[PDB]
Amino acid sequence: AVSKVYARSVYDSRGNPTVEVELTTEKGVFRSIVPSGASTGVHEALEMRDGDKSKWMGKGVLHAVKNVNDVIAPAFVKANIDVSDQKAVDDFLISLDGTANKSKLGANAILGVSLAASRAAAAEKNVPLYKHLADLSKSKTSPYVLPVPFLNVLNGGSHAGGALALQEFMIAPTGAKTFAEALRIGSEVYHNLKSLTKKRYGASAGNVGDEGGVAPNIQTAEEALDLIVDAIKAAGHDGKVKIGLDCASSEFFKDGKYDLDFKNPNSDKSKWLTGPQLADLYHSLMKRYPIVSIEDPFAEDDWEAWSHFFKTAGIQIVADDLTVTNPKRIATAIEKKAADALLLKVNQIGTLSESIKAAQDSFAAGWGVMVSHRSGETEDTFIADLVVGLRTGQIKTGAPARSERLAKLNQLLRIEEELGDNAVFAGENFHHGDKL
Amino acid sequence: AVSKVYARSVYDSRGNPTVEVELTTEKGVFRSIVPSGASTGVHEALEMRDGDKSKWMGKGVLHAVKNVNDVIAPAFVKANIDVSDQKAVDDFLISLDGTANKSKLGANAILGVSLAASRAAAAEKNVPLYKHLADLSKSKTSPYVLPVPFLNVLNGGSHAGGALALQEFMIAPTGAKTFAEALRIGSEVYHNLKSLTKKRYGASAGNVGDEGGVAPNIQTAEEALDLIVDAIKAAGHDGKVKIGLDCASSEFFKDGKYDLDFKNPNSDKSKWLTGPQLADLYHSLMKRYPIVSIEDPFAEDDWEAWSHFFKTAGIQIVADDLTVTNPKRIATAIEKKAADALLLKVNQIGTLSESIKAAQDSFAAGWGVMVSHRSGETEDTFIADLVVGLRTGQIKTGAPARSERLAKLNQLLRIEEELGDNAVFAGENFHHGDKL
Ligand SMILES: [Zn+2]
Ligand SMILES: [Zn+2]
Repeated sequence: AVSKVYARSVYDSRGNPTVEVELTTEKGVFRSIVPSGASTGVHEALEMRDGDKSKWMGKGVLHAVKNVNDVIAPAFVKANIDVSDQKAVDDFLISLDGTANKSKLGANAILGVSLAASRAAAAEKNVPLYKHLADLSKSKTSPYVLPVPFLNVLNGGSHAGGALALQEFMIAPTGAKTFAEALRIGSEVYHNLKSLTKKRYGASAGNVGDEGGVAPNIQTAEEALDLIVDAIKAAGHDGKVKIGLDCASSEFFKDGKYDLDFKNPNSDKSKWLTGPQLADLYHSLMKRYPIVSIEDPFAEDDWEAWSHFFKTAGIQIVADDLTVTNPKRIATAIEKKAADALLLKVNQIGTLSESIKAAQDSFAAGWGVMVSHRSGETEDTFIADLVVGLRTGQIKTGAPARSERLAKLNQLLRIEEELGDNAVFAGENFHHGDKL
Repeated sequence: AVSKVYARSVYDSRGNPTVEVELTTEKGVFRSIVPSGASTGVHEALEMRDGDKSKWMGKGVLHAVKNVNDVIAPAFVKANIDVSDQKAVDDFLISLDGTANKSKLGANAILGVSLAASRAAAAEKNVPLYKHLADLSKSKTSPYVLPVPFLNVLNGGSHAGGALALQEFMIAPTGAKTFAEALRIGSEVYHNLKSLTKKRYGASAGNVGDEGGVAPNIQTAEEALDLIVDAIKAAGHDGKVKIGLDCASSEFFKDGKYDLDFKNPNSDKSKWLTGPQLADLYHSLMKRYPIVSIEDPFAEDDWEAWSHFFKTAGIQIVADDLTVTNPKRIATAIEKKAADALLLKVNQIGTLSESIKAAQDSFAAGWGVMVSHRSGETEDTFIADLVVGLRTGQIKTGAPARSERLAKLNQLLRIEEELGDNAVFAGENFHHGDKL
């Protein structure tokens, strides 16, 4: 049984505080580290920030730490809950909170305990975490599916100077035969990308953003896409590597229109595009480049632009700001046929049970699921076991640079090695990895 | 006893392959991950790289992995060595290699096994790794000393565009009272530094180098030092935070002279400085800024410039490229009075025993020891327990950004919490933390 629950403050990949939870059982101490999330959030679970400008720039998690230590811990020990019954753990946490967006205790305090329990349940059951996570989600286990990693290589929009409004350019080595191969291939494209970048834009152009990709001063989408196609080519992996985009269009949505030069800041309003004109630009890009996935193509409440686009897209369309891992939000997206893949961010909903529940509903509607990292990550490898337990066949966990990213990619290499012949690489079937 | 030894290839913070070793005993599986090192090296232990340009850009470690699996493992199991006898483990590894620079098996293959053993010895002894490492080095344990972190915030030289020839600017919160405080303070200076940088040099200026600091296009040392003094000021930590430099002067040493504008590339040769003129520029800097440590002020074989400088420096002088963690090199440095602190890079010598031996000799000569990270780090936290076991009172493990860096800083926070009153923060006595 659980004899102790403790929380301490530690730091995320950006140097901002985050919550670390330690759970003690008769089998040892189990720990989890929460990724940074939102402290203000409609439709999303809110993490709790101290807000004291005189400490950590107002990003402490001292309260959140107190909620775990002074509130949950005492209650949790007394409840004497079976960690194996994940739903029981989560229903307990939720009831303790009593808010819909975990704003009383904080999503950060709750998640930390929710993930540590699953670690402790695995230990107790004597199986690898991915296997316990597969038990919980009632996923097929013969074979297990290793996912295609969607590696961030280049960033624009709010994460770069230059005129480029699209936010993230990813490469996906769908052509590989094992996870180890896709990771090698992906790292070689990445390294060629850096060489080219430093050569065409300067030494500075070689530094990395929060997730590990470059941020040269780029003017257009073609410009960026051309750079990546050169890097794929230069690495000799043409045909084996596809492109993924994250438009994060909520960022340049203004007055019912889309401003492709939003950094302008004298943006010719005559050039803003309507949903349909935007869909024509994506169609163009899609014809010239090997794009297989497009995330957040339209704004988070622009329902009709999604539906319209969806009808003729023909590639995977990922909902991220549109669904913010919110089931009420997912059901609507499903009903409106706005997309066919969900970006899953466990800390956006706050509990393991609700995160598994959100993927199950997506799967039932024929949607694929892309498990995802946060901007402010940690050394914790939880999402690697989660992607395999869920059998989604696709993960977005950054570039092949910075260990908060590589920790997860390194964990996928171990799992693959351990499964032997009981594992298959999703490949070209990343979309529907669950039905493989 | 040791029943198994396995190695697998995994990735470092830069996306380049590295060796991971797993050691099995009756107490479980113990793992270590080696930082990337040198494959070509005079005076240093050489790690082994596959060199096959068609895979990982010729940086595979497949051979190194084979050396562990096919060569050491079989021999190691049969030798039936006590992991508690660290010297016995290391003498065994070394004898198996039979070269002076571990060029037959590779420093990367050997270190991986050398560090995993110490993990397994701790387990067996039932103590925290730092405590086992203190037992091995015959270090004082009452109290334990937590170190002042020398955080990289800004880089120049070969790591940046601009004319600035000095390579690394560090902040050291010697004024803090606990490790947790120094880390908070340090992160707040860092974050202010980023805000200022992005404001004065542009959004791009905000991206990070391999270690987590910024790399704006800076022209002079005063320029950079002025920026940091503003960030300290803006964070409100004036007086509590000091500056550390890493000149990496081997990089602009040419024709017996120092070229401060080596990126020139029309460097006015009339402006190159002799050792003594260079010492006058450092003296200047030292008078205007709160500099408490200077690493590699003169070139790696410029013996007389070191001695001369040393005589009137009055602050800590760190040997890094001068000693390359080589004891023959350290003895000479000691005898010539070229410096009074050693940068310790375990993978530069290849074994735990030799790394402890190199620190012990430094200490005996009255030198301080700065435990250090590599450019290509991992999620492994070994150097955090090492810095505490050695009682050095100072560590250089990057900026408070990128988890290959924060993993170590996060590990120091846990150790501090666990020691309670049995721990002291080195503070202003970082230099001689060992004699505290
Ligand atoms: Zn997104
Ligand atoms: Zn150095």
